[PDB]
Amino acid sequence: LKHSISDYTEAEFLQLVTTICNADTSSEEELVKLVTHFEEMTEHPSGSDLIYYPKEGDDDSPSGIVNTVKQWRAANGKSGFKQ
Amino acid sequence: AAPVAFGFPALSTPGAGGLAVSISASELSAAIAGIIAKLKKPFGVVLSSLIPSEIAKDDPNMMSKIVTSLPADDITESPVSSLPLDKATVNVNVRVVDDVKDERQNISVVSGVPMSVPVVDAKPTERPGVFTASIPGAPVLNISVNDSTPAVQTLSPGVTNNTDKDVRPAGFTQGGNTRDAVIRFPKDSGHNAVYVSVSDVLSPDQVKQRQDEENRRQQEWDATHPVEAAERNCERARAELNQANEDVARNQERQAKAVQVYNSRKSELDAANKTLADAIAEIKQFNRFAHDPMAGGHRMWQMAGLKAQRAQTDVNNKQAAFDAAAKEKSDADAALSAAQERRKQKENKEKDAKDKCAMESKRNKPGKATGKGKPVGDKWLDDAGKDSGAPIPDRIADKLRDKEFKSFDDFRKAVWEEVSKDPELSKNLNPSNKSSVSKGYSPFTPKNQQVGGRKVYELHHDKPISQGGEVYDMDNIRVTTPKRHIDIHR
Repeated sequence: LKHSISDYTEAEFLQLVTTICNADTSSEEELVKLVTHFEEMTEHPSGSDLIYYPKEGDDDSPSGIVNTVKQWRAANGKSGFKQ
Repeated sequence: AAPVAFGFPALSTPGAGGLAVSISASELSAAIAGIIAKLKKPFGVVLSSLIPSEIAKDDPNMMSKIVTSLPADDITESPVSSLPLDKATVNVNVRVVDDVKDERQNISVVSGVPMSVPVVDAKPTERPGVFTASIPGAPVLNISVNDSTPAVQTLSPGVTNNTDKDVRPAGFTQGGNTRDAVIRFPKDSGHNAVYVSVSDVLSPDQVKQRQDEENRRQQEWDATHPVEAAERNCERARAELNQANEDVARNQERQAKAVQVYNSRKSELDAANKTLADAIAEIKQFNRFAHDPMAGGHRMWQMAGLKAQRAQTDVNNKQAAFDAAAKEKSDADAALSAAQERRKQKENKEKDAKDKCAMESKRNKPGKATGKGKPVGDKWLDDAGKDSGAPIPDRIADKLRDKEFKSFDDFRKAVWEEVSKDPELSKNLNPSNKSSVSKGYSPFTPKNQQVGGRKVYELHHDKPISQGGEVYDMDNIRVTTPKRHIDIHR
């Protein structure tokens, strides 16, 4: 129901990343569906690693990841959040 | 504005003012209700198949979409009325979705999982009883209710109506060119909420693409669900056999039928050949009178002339027919040999399949864990992407051995649960990853070890389950990253 990261508000996107980090799912198949979806929204090169294999000194808590995506996308000429 | 029946896919060429659709009030036919009832107790049923070749004869530009519509209450468990105005998405029990199966794009009624769709309100317009729903990603869908004219089902050379309403499994890519929504009207209109899906008509190039993508996703799912990938083949290999057997039967009919026709035509000839011999003797008889034109006999002779050319033409006709029958009989005899050779191959296929279906069925039946495993280091999960993968760790083997597991699926869940609690094996897992291991699920790999949808560490076996290799034997088992395993087998 969401084809671009610009369909998400910052607070909406945060929820998805807090769902994924806590593994708040009914199945591993719906988790992996969420992560595969997250990846596409970010368009980020690290990919899934933003969540499970962060760089040194990055913040991997739900928010810090929203924060990494945010400033990366902005800094490489990409659309932002809703609003 | 003759209204289109609910649940009967039709082309709507758009305008600048959006698509034009005209619904009815009259409730959906026995047919579709049937389907939704049948389907109630991801799979689905095909309403229509699309043929771009034809759709373009009338819509050369390929601007036309395919609209299909249902009254919302038949879809949704919670009446649309008794729903908050804040909700943008109501849950639905079925949807109408484009699927790609057997090399045509096709519109179909889907089900069997949790689904939920956009809900959009319909602004009115100058015209009386005519509103504008705008579903994200479709054109402006301007609707028009009509319970005056009797309902119609529109018929377009492109859109066919596939009778076979068997429930089949559905596309992985289902919906990839569809936009639907339950649309509600404003309260002082008295019009029921209506469901509408609007799908693109894919061109054949685009269909081959979906088809391709559909086949690739099927591969994945097949390797990550051995339990029942095999249990699927056993159906295909049994169906192919049951079909091939009938082939023998129908051939036998033709060949047993060709044997009588042969025999019949053969005797028809024989008879006709005696008749010639008789007539040709009768001409020898009166041969005498051949040059005496004024004798009794020179009539009786001429008469035998005729008897013979007649009897002769007859033979020629019985011969063609006999030859022809002889041909048919020979071809038929080969048709069984060929057709019955096919059954022998199909009967071998169905054995191989059914043997594998029971060995791959073991990994879904109870057993006790066994083996010792092997020592490991800090780079345990790192090793799962090198060599022949990392093995089960000794320390893990010890904690698990002799325990009883309802299914190998449970044995994996458990292996990870002993990895989450071990600080040195679990040294490589992050807080977000640890949330998954202790929730059962298999932990995620690094990007560079992922492949499409296989993003997590896998348990495989050395001596495979399909070659009778022990399901629960931990000396057998190997942890591998998706990429690593893929590489290992090439």
